Amino acid sequence: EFMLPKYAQVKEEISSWINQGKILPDQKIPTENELMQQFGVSRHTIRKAIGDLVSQGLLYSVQGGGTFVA
Amino acid sequence: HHHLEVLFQGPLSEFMLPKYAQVKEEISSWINQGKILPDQKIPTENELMQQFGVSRHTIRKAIGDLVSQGLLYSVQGGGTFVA
DNA sequence: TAATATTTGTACGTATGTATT
DNA sequence: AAATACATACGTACAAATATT
Repeated sequence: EFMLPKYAQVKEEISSWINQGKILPDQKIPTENELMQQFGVSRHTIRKAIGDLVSQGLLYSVQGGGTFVA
Repeated sequence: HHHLEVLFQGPLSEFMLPKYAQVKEEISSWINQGKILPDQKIPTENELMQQFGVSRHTIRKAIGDLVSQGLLYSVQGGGTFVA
């Protein structure tokens, strides 16, 4: 099957920006609001995707600052 | 004398942890202390909600972090277990 | 065997707090 | 000082997998 939950598709796409070198280490990804409107999903879904990627070390978050390629 | 677990409140400096972090600390203290063994089931999310006096969201954040650490694993419809 | 209940998973809603810009 | 941005945390509903009856 080809189906993945929405947070997993957001994870895959963000991961693809990294890997592919479109976002370099210590560069900022789009804001939560920006990702929400880009994927047409809730803030919770974005935060789940980002939280997963942070847990596996792909990203880090700075409160009030942004989220960045690690 | 069984039932239920306190966690320190906070609207009121540097002794403080967020609720999900306190729940993480307690659950991980059950492991380590051998109160729960590998492949033994921890309480359900609803039991944890009632016993820590927090939302399902907070319980799921705590457990999610601990699974991410490799301390616990989940089977949906089954339960959550000590790794 | 079939149906129902339980339990975790996904997705979203809303409010408020805190750090950075 | 105000606005922006991530963090914490309360809630809802329904899906999917497992357990129970």
